[PDB]
Amino acid sequence: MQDAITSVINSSDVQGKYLDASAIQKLKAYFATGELRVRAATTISANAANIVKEAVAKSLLYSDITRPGGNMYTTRRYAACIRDLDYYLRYATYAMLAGDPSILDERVLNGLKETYNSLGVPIGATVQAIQAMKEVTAGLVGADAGKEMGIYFDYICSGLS
Amino acid sequence: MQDAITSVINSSDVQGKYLDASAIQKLKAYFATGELRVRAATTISANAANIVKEAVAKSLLYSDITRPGGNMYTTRRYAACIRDLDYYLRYATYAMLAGDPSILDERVLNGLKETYNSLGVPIGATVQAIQAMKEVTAGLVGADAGKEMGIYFDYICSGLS
Amino acid sequence: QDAITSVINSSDVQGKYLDASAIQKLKAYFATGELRVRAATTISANAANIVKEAVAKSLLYSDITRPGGNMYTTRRYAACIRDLDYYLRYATYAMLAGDPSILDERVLNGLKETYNSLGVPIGATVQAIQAMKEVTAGLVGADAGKEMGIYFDYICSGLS
Amino acid sequence: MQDAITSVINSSDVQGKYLDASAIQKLKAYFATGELRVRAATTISANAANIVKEAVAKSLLYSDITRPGGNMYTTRRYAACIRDLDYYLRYATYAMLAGDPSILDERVLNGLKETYNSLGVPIGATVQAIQAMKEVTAGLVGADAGKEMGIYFDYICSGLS
Amino acid sequence: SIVTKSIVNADAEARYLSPGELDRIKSFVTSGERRVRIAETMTGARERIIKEAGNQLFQKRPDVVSPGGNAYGEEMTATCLRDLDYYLRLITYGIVAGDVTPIEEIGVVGVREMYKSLGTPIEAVAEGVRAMKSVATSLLSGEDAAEAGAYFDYLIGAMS
Amino acid sequence: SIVTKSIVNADAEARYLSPGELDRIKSFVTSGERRVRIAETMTGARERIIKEAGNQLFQKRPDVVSPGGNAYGEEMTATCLRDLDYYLRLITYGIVAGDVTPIEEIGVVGVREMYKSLGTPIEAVAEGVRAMKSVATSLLSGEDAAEAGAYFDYLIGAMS
Amino acid sequence: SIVTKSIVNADAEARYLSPGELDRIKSFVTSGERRVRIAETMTGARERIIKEAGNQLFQKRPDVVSPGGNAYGEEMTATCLRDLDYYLRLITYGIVAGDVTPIEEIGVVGVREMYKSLGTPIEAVAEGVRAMKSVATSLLSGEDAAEAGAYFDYLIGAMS
Amino acid sequence: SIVTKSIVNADAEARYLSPGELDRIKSFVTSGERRVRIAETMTGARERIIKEAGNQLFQKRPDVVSPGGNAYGEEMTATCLRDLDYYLRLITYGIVAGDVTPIEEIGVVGVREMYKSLGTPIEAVAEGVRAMKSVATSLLSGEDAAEAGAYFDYLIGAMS
Amino acid sequence: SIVTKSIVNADAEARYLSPGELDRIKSFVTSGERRVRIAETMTGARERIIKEAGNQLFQKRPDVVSPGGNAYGEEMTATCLRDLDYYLRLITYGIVAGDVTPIEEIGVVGVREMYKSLGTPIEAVAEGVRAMKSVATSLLSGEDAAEAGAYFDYLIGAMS
Amino acid sequence: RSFKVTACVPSQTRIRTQRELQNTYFTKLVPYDNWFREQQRIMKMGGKIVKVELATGKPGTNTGL
Amino acid sequence: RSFKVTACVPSQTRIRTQRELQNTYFTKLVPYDNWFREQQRIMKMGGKIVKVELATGKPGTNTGL
Ligand SMILES: *[C@H](C)[C@H]1/C(=C/c2[nH]c(/C=C3N=C(/C=C4\NC(=O)C(CC)=C4C)C(C)=C\3CCC(=O)O)c(CCC(=O)O)c2C)NC(=O)[C@@H]1C
Ligand SMILES: CCC1=C(C)/C(=C/C2=NC(=C\c3[nH]c(/C=C4\NC(=O)[C@H](C)[C@H]4CC)c(C)c3CCC(=O)O)/C(CCC(=O)O)=C2C)NC1=O
Ligand SMILES: CCC1=C(C)/C(=C/C2=NC(=C\c3[nH]c(/C=C4\NC(=O)[C@H](C)[C@H]4CC)c(C)c3CCC(=O)O)/C(CCC(=O)O)=C2C)NC1=O
Ligand SMILES: CCC1=C(C)/C(=C/C2=NC(=C\c3[nH]c(/C=C4\NC(=O)[C@H](C)[C@H]4CC)c(C)c3CCC(=O)O)/C(CCC(=O)O)=C2C)NC1=O
Ligand SMILES: CCC1=C(C)/C(=C/C2=NC(=C\c3[nH]c(/C=C4\NC(=O)[C@H](C)[C@H]4CC)c(C)c3CCC(=O)O)/C(CCC(=O)O)=C2C)NC1=O
Ligand SMILES: CCC1=C(C)/C(=C/C2=NC(=C\c3[nH]c(/C=C4\NC(=O)[C@H](C)[C@H]4CC)c(C)c3CCC(=O)O)/C(CCC(=O)O)=C2C)NC1=O
Ligand SMILES: CCC1=C(C)/C(=C/C2=NC(=C\c3[nH]c(/C=C4\NC(=O)[C@H](C)[C@H]4CC)c(C)c3CCC(=O)O)/C(CCC(=O)O)=C2C)NC1=O
Ligand SMILES: CCC1=C(C)/C(=C/C2=NC(=C\c3[nH]c(/C=C4\NC(=O)[C@H](C)[C@H]4CC)c(C)c3CCC(=O)O)/C(CCC(=O)O)=C2C)NC1=O
Ligand SMILES: CCC1=C(C)/C(=C/C2=NC(=C\c3[nH]c(/C=C4\NC(=O)[C@H](C)[C@H]4CC)c(C)c3CCC(=O)O)/C(CCC(=O)O)=C2C)NC1=O
Repeated sequence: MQDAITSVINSSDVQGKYLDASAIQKLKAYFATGELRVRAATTISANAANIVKEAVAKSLLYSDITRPGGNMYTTRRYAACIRDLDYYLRYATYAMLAGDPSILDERVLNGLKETYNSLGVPIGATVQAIQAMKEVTAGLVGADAGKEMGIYFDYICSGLS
Repeated sequence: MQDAITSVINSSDVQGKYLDASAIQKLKAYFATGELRVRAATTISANAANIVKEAVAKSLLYSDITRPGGNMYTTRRYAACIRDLDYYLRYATYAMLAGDPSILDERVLNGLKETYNSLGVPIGATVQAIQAMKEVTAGLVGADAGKEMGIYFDYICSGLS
Repeated sequence: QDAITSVINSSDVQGKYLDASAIQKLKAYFATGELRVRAATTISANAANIVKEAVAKSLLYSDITRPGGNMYTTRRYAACIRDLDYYLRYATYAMLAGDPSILDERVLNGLKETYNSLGVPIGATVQAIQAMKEVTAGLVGADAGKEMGIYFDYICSGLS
Repeated sequence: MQDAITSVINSSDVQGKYLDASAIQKLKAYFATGELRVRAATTISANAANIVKEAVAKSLLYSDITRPGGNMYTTRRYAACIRDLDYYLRYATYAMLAGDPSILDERVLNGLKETYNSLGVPIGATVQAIQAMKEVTAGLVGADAGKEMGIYFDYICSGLS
Repeated sequence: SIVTKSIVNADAEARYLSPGELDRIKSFVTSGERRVRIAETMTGARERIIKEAGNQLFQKRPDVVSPGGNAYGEEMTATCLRDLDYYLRLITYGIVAGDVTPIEEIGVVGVREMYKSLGTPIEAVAEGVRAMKSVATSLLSGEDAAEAGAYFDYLIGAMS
Repeated sequence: SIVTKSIVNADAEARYLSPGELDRIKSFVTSGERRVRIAETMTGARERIIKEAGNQLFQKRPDVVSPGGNAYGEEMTATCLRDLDYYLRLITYGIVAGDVTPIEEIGVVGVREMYKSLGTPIEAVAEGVRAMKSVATSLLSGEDAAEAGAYFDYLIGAMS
Repeated sequence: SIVTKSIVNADAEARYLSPGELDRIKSFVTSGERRVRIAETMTGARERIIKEAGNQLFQKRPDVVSPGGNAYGEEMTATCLRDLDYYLRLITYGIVAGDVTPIEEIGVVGVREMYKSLGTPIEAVAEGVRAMKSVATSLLSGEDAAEAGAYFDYLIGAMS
Repeated sequence: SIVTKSIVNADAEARYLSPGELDRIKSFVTSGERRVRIAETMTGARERIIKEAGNQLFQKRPDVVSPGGNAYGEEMTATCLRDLDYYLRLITYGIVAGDVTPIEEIGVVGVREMYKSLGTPIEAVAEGVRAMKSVATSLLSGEDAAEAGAYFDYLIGAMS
Repeated sequence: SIVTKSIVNADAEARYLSPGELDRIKSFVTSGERRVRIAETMTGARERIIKEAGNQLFQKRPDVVSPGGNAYGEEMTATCLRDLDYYLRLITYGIVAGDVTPIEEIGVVGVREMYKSLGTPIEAVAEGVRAMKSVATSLLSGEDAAEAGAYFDYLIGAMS
Repeated sequence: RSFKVTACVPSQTRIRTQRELQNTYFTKLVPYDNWFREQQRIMKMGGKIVKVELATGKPGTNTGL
Repeated sequence: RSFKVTACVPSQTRIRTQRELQNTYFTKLVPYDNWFREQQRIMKMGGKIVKVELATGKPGTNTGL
């Protein structure tokens, strides 16, 4: 829930003492990268429906999971399956604006280990659906900002499966 | 919830090929014995206040628990050991009239096993009370409808074990 | 379960009536009952001056409780000493009832497994309790601290 | 030093009546668990050495307790610390055959809380020694055979906390 | 119990005990010896009040032991006077608890369905405890007819 | 099935099946052979009932077949054959069940977010359904045009 | 009054007054003239009480009269004794009532905010009521001063 | 049972159980069904066994019901047949336990001075259980009266 | 910080955050290099501010300096002097954070129940940080003092 | 921060025709500040709680909520 | 480094006519190595360890005997 800003503040009070110059350089390393990661937030807030549309149209719109059987046959099990995708994309903007991967641990990645297992939901489609989703954002926000969001985006892959 | 009409609808629908001569035969498997199954329900509806006292009279009217010093001795929890017999009867005749154990999974047996531990309640006496209820429910419904109800009560006590 | 009512309830689990192996247990409550309301009036008056002196020497000035550790920040101190009212309030609710079964489940339902998930030091809250036990016993008397001897110790023995 | 046959004798002997007919069924419940615990206890007593070694390898051999400065740095503390763990499960195999945790009550809960804070060993790490124990037995002896082992396992640490 | 009626009301408002409530407990403790000995002569006269109560029942309400009643045959009336013994089993700690609420747990909260589910008329067992009313208080002292007869009004009014 | 939501409407009131409802579940079974043959005709003539009716969509709404559209080309109006076949499938499942719960389980509640993610206006699809209703009843009899079209009017109202 | 809160406890459960509460009314009333002469000693020696309580108020906490505090100066210390006058008038009502609800309706349910919005610390006020406790119980025989001490100690517990 | 004796003969050597002792304790629990059927005939006819085996004490030893004897008096014989009832309780705990150890935890040690203090002859109650041996094996069959006759002759080793 | 204050505001209305927020976060990072300059001015002043202002509250309030106050003693004057070191080291996290979400949860949330348990005047520390505010504006260059001095003004207005 | 509570509680005063299995057994997510009140509400009906491990995690932290 | 304990053990083995009263409520100094055997001797004697005092312990000091 804490960012990279109050990461060093929380480590300052576990150690108790005031933050020193090495802790100052950890905080001001955000400030060299702060004005560029907000530039990613400008163009990712616009076309947020566009990123989750064609990522379905890459490999999930004519598929066996979309044909009888599967888990996107009916429109209601569709209506969560696309609803999870922008929820990953919104919280990826929440992660990449704060520097910390700890925001989406308790808000997204809390129950996703067993709720996808208990409902009979393929994660291996959704892991396939996000690595194509990861590559199209770095083309749209630029490669200077698309790299740093990807390690918060590949943080989702470590908690998913 | 899955009716046996909707289950044989569902088994063609997960394949997505249309209803064949085998798939319409399952409806004719339901509609040929449909008439007695409806007429079984009006016997069990008018007698459900009557039949619930002979189930404990065959099993738990005088016993080692229902005396002072055991469970089913408050008259408050004696209401519960009649109302749960009303619960098991009213949901079996739904499961009779639909022809499924799936409504029994959803409503009566979704969490029923775990709650009977921490309430400190005898499970095995309630196993015998439904098993005593078979011979009183088959005397009035006839012999033919008495055996098709027997597999639905047997899903409960196997599910309660 | 309000110790008049528990030996009523134990009679019905026995099934038989109120026997004179248990009638004198009612007279055991009625003997100490005249001091029992009188011991309640002191501890209700001396309610929150105790928890100043309770933690005060018990652990209040312990450095390990100001630097970095569970009970050290502003919000978690006053959340913790909130329960020191409720530990003390239910200590009275035990001894007004004369009974440990109103105490075994309200304050004491799942608090062993709550406080491990919070990261509470278990024995430090025991060490807060063991000689805040005496400071309410000092005002009410050691004759009245004996019934406070059993019921105040019932929490931490149930917490450990 | 009591057993479930002796427990139902002595608890009836506070009332001092004869054998209660519902309480006779608890011995039949003790008979139903009887012939599986003897197959359970031979599995533990064979593999008693490595199951101490497995339970400490899960959460104790690489943590801050045996990282130096704590009490588990010196070996004569540490070999005694293994020795305080071998008497835990050796008294736990007695608990299945007794069928009551009174064997833990008169022996392992006699002065163990007051001696552990006397030396100042960590209580929660001792809980961490036995919550790691409570899975590695049940993985090896059977799921039903590990079911009645955990009810004596939490009786240790709740008597220790 | 009367202590239960105070310390769940003070538990709800997160407060201590008011001394107006505390003197209700103090007056309960002094009136315990006057209250317990009413139950001691109720336990001595256990096999006395029940005998004429059926004779007060069956001479006014003879339909149960007539052919066409639920208490037909000598096996059923022997359980029926046993069930009226259960209500006298309930009453003799109502004059120990001081008020209704253990009768409210074990007597009245399932009685409108169970006697209906067991085929008996609910008014007849409501008659059987009010026919017991005249032959219980007259079997004890004249001042305590209001005390022991107080909890008989709950047993009348809940069934009827 | 007409059973399973008459179950649900009797479950929430905590009641058995009423005899007024029990004729409705009786008359469904004796008329179950009348609906399976009219669902055979939709099973048999499923190819003709989509192919000309798709041109009734494009005659009345030619915005979809325009370039720059959602469903443009030989391969994307192919997907309208790969989408409207399911609605022609599910109406047959609405007929043989007796009501609209196979419609309600598959293709109703998520279509506001389905076709938004697809980018297709739903009322463009829905006027293809209402034109399909006008050509489905060309195959049906004068009796069966109402009841087989009664499950059509739920689908037109679900899109709009 | 005890007849206030024994009504609203019976009004909370839509019930008549139980006869376990009617003897609490009657024994309050016939002992009610005992409470009059207890309260007559309070108003008969109110100048005596207010003189030798405020002196030890400035002995256990002698810094309230120091500058930088509220009660420094002749007018500003006079608002303390003006507020000390406003307390024992309510405990004069509290003795006569039998319940502490005149003190609840007048002088406790906003003191937790209205003094820190005025500048007087409650821990100095709670000493000032218990300084009166040593002298008001001393001005009466200890049988009648035990229940007289059982009212203003609730206010100290409602300050602490 | 022997499970107690298996552990204390293993905890004294600080070891786990032998496989020969493991087969010993799992053979007891299968015989634990068989002793339950023994005790049901004892607890079924517990009213039968004492009331003429105590007469055989009076036929063999008429000293104790002669004046000068201790058990003489109808209030003393009623406690005497209560006393002979108590060992039959201990036997029925020891059939189902299978050893002498519930008798070796309740009623065996003080009997040389239990009856010295009461002044009753110790050889008389030794012959009461010897009559109570021969009565209770007569209510059993041949093979199963030997296991229940094992603990009948244990008690006369204590008394004589 | 101003990220996490806004991120929880965007999540509560479940949307991508405003462009009104985009000028907030851009101006914070581009003015952060002078924001870290304000924190290092407090490094070398961390004994200079607290030595004057604790004595300045002792002359603004000489209630405390007498025996009977709350800082009175070499561990007691070191109590408030250290807590003033904490509140300086508290809000210097919140200068570079730029908003109140680090200061409010670990400084402000449980205060009023703590200080009444600790016996400290809340009005003392309210004007004590007012003494801390006035010297903080002097050593900084006016406007950067004015953006950092409001977090002092948050801390003044949120105790009382 | 939030907890994952599960608990069992009956009702005493009435007998209900509706099923109430979700009312007699819970597995709820409750936040940190409601839990000081939500735990006490099960005490008034006297229901037992069992497993109360937190799902949001990070215990013993100071800032960041 | 050693311990100091007090304990209570009854003996339900034989009736003892003489004084057994230092035998039942002894407090004792015990050394460090003996105590794990000595508590084990108390435990199968049926004793009750009521208090283990500290003062000759200096606990946690892993060296210096
Ligand atoms: C007799 C005055 C009335 C009457 C009695 C009657 N009762 C039964 C059987 C039962 N009655 C009860 C009711 C209670 N049991 C209790 O323990 C309590 C107090 C907590 C009550 C209120 C129960 C549980 C039974 C079942 C057997 C049992 O006691 O456990 C019968 C027999 C009916 C039968 O079918 O066997 C009779 C005749 N009936 C009347 O007509 C009188 C009004
Ligand atoms: C942000 C907070 C949040 C999270 C983490 C969340 C997860 C979540 N995903 C769910 C379902 C789902 N999730 C998927 C997932 C996918 N489809 C696939 O085929 C792939 C394997 C993958 C992505 C392409 C599907 C198909 C369902 C529907 C399961 C069902 O309803 O049967 C459900 C069940 C209820 C529902 O239908 O929505 C939850 C709670 N919901 C939330 O509100
Ligand atoms: C519709 C599916 C369904 C069922 C059946 C159900 C039962 C149910 N049984 C309960 C209690 C109970 N259940 C029993 C059960 C029995 N008595 C015995 O002795 C036997 C072991 C068994 C035979 C019936 C008893 C005695 C109680 C009261 C226990 C108590 O409150 O302490 C309770 C809690 C209190 C109450 O509401 O009555 C529920 C919710 N809930 C459901 O949602
Ligand atoms: C009525 C029976 C009963 C009680 C008493 C009870 C107490 C209780 N103690 C709590 C926390 C706490 N408890 C402590 C414990 C302590 N603090 C100290 O100074 C001592 C050393 C030690 C014991 C008093 C601490 C430090 C917290 C706050 C930790 C946290 O925020 O998780 C909380 C959670 C508050 C929160 O979420 O922050 C509850 C509900 N619950 C109950 O049901
Ligand atoms: C009945 C429940 C249900 C729905 C709603 C459904 C939709 C659905 N439409 C798809 C494609 C599509 N569906 C359409 C359909 C349309 N656009 C038009 O021009 C027409 C107006 C309209 C239908 C006639 C189009 C154009 C695509 C391809 C989109 C693309 O390639 O970007 C796909 C991926 C292909 C596949 O089926 O494997 C699915 C799952 N599937 C279902 O099982
Ligand atoms: C019965 C209901 C009732 C309450 C609660 C009440 C409180 C009360 N206390 C006041 C003042 C005061 N209260 C005190 C308090 C104290 N003096 C001390 O030295 C001690 C520390 C402490 C009490 C033991 C002081 C010093 C003032 C004068 C404050 C000032 O003038 O600024 C005032 C404003 C002046 C006035 O009395 O008109 C009110 C209203 N008045 C009421 O009628
Ligand atoms: C199961 C373990 C156990 C034993 C052994 C036991 C013995 C026992 N025997 C007693 C009395 C007695 N026992 C006798 C015995 C006899 N009178 C005769 O004439 C015969 C020789 C002989 C046997 C019939 C007598 C006379 C008394 C009353 C003492 C007296 O009035 O002298 C009493 C005192 C009455 C009481 O409070 O119960 C006890 C406790 N209690 C136990 O819990
Ligand atoms: C930032 C949140 C925070 C607070 C509040 C805090 C308080 C705190 N106050 C303490 C002592 C103290 N602090 C005071 C404070 C005061 N008395 C006065 O004279 C002044 C008017 C007033 C403060 C300005 C007092 C009186 C004590 C001793 C406790 C007592 O005996 O009342 C101690 C014990 C000594 C130690 O640290 O080991 C702590 C931890 N620590 C914290 O981390
Ligand atoms: C048969 C019943 C019984 C047991 C088990 C028992 C144990 C026991 N464990 C002890 C110490 C100890 N216990 C530990 C404990 C641990 N080390 C760890 O890694 C974990 C945190 C924990 C795992 C169990 C350590 C390190 C010592 C030695 C500490 C010391 O020397 O005081 C001691 C003090 C003397 C000694 O060192 O042996 C006793 C008497 N006493 C008994 O009567």
